[PDB]
Amino acid sequence: VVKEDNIEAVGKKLHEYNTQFQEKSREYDRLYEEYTRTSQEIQMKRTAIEAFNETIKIFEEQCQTQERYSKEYIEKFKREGNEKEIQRIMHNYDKLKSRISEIIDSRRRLEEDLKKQAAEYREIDKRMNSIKPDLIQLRKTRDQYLMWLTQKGVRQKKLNEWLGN
Amino acid sequence: LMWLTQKGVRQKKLNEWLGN
Amino acid sequence: RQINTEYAVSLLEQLKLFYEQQLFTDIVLIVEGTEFPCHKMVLATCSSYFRAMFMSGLSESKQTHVHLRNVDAATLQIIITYAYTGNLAMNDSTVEQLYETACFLQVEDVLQRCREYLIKKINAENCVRLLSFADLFSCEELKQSAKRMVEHKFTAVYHQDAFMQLSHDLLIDILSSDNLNVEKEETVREAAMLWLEYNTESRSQYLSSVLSQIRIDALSEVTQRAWFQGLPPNDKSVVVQGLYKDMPKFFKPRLGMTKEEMMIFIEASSENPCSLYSSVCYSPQAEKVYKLCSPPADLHKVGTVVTPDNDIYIAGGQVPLKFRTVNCFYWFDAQQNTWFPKTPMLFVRIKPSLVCCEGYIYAIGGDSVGGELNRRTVERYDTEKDEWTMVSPLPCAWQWSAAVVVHDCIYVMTLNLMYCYFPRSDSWVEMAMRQTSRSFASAAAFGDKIFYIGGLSVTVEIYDVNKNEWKMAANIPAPCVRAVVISNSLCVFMRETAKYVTYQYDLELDRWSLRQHISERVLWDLGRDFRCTVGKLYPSCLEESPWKPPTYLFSTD
Repeated sequence: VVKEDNIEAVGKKLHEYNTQFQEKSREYDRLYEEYTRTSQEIQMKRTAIEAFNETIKIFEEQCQTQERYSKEYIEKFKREGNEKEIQRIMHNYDKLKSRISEIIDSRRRLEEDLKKQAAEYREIDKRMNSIKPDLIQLRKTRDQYLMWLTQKGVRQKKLNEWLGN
Repeated sequence: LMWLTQKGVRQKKLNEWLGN
Repeated sequence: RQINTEYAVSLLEQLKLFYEQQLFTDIVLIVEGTEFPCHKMVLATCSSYFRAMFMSGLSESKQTHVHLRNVDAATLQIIITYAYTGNLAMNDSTVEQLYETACFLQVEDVLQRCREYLIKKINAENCVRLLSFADLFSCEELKQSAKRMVEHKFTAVYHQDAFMQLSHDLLIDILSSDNLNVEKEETVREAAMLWLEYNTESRSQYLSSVLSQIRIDALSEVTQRAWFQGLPPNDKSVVVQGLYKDMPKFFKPRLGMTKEEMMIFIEASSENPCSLYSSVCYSPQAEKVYKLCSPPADLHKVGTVVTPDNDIYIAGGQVPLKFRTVNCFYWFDAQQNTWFPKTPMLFVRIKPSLVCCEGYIYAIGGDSVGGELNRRTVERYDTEKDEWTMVSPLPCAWQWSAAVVVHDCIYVMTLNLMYCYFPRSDSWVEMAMRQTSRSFASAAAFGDKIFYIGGLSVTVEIYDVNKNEWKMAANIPAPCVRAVVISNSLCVFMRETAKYVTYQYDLELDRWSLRQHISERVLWDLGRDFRCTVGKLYPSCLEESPWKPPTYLFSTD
């Protein structure tokens, strides 16, 4: 307690330490809430990217099913000199390729969203890693002062009023 | 205290129980 | 100071008296042979059409006889009666012709009144006709409202004759909308097929535009059935609220492929003091709670009812004293998350037992005991007619009674007695009494058996509709219980004063099995007076607000 004994001045310090500690607990549980929301975010985004993956897989399955149709029932729809009948797989092919391209672009959008949210989460995750040693150090200093400065004529109600501001 | 007390007991009843 | 209202109404009533006796009649309107003497000033002040016709200074302002064509005599009389009074007789039989005459005459007041009346009169039987009317007359608000109504109940209205007589633009703007409430794309495909085959000689050229709007390569929820259901418990709902959003809107799963069965909690107490009577809906499948803007007038004490067609309604209740009791009836728009009011009830009620029977919603009791015959009154509402009809009242005055519906029959239970109502007979029949006298109990119809659970001490009492006998089953595994049927299985959402957990009951084995725990990660204290029900809602665009830190009680030590 910076070798002080005014008692009243020593108590004023206790109130400054009160502020420091309280501010930390608020930012501490705020960082915990941020950790939880980022956790559920990457879980929702991984259930979305694996859905994207399985949809791309089944779309490639449809793409090879088009090649299967090019030998199953294409014999009666290409040698008759007609183009409107074949649109059920031919006009359903070019737009499927465009769908593949645009869902690949969407997957790239989800990947850049993933990396940007990971960056904005790690830029504060390192703050958590650095604020916790300082937090526990401040709490240890508060506990050490609570074993000396508090027994110099302050009341528990006074401590509650100091920590409640 | 979170469970049984909130059924239909009185705080005064709790004081009489803890005062015996 | 300015225009005095005291002389204004006297001048208006004097003008009406002069018009009734035909004084100073300067113009004579001829409609299909019928003559109408009237004043040019009144028609100019009321209708801008007559104003422009008279202020042109041509022979129309000099000739006393003006022939108006394509105008109905009754509609013109209503316009002129309104022109000399201010009362508009708007009925559901002649509202469209009145609106047509008004738009032909450009009466801003009559136009706005008919527009708002048609907007508050969109049901599931005239939506398509009103949409075609608004498209023909270019009314953007009515057009949007009718389009939303069609998108809400497309699978129920695509069979009407008005749907096959729609224009090309209406079809291409309805089919292209992602708000189609359909469980499968085959329904929309068959709708397009029947539309194109209704009149082939005139629509043979539109087959390409028809096929270009129906999503064929979408494969919304079949691809999940191909690979597997392998995920965290029932995580297909996460794919619904994920893949749908990010989609080029050509292969988008329609809104009907997005509805999920969620436990609808209304009047659920909220941590936020301002809304101490909030309403949230926890999804058992998605394991997520979604915020609702349920209160339309910050009131409470309103009942809940979910029709088999998945429609939500609230009625009764009282607003804070600006606690005056009201009659407002609100229907929930599952797409816009906003309640639209309906025709108010005939008698004010507080938490009325609202149940759906044979397409009608019945208001049973739910009011303080006032008057012998004045209380115990039962009233039902007609959905398409937007009206309330009184029925045989309750035999005795009860309190905290529940109501269910089984096999199109109405059942209300009380302390120890039970009465069954038959709409075909409109009478009350006392049924098998219960061995226990209890209050505040919850009831839910499941199959051919009515479950009576509660008492304020929990006992599961099973009634048989086919046997008219009560048999005991078990006790609620525990008390604040909410018996609701979901996933085609009877369940009870119990709140252990608070802990939340849902149990599943076996009807054959007469045993209650633990179904799913509701961790305190979300779903905070919802109080005890909250009403609960089961309904399907779109989480896609309902609301997104967690409001609750899933972790607390720091363990760093």
